[PDB]
Amino acid sequence: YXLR
Amino acid sequence: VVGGTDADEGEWPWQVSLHALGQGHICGASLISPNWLVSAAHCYIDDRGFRYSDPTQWTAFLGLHDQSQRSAPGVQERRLKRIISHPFFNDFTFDYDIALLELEKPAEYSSMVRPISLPDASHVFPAGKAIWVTGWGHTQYGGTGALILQKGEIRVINQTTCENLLPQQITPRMMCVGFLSGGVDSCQGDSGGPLSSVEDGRIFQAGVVSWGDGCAQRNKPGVYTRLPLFRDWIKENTGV
Ligand SMILES: [Cl-]
Repeated sequence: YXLR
Repeated sequence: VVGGTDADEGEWPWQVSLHALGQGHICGASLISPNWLVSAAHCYIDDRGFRYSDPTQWTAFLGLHDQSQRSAPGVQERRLKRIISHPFFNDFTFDYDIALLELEKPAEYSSMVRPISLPDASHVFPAGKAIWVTGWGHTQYGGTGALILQKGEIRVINQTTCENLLPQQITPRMMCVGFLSGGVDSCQGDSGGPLSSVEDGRIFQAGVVSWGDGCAQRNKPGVYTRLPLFRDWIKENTGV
């Protein structure tokens, strides 16, 4: 989903 | 750490500070043996401009209390020989957010440098239990780090509650710890540091600072990598  | 207080000298002697070349403190870690640290895999992922994955670009400070006093008595500075990131670490979801860091030369235990005990694979930290987080992270979301190591007491959150507060973001490797009313939480720069469970006079590492939705917000407790599940992986990869 986009944690970086 | 948001909502915490200054730690006493020597109070968390397993807490380590990891500095990246030319940047100062980036992440925490914990001392588990003379040669090995536990930290968070996501701290060791490259970006443009810096290879955080390169072990040679890190310096670990053991026995540190104040970031402005890194040459104080009792501080041991070490380079890293290698970084073992968990094989299943996923950098888009932060599942399996744990890494093992090998020091180039062993630490010497002292009044300021001591290991924390690992939990065995059967160890449970039940929902409701009060435990501690420590670090040099920001003391407010979007703020600046603390010079003096901070500590805060927080509570383990039920896993179903955790899943529902952060939907589609929680895996079984993660645990929410904090308060549903916010106020006390870890924050940016605490990543990779330990949860310390003080429970007789024994202290166990419960988990690793990983991520959160902002910091100290209500219904958004911090998220930590659970540690018992990794006991055998640690043993196999480090001997510890
Ligand atoms: Cl309480």
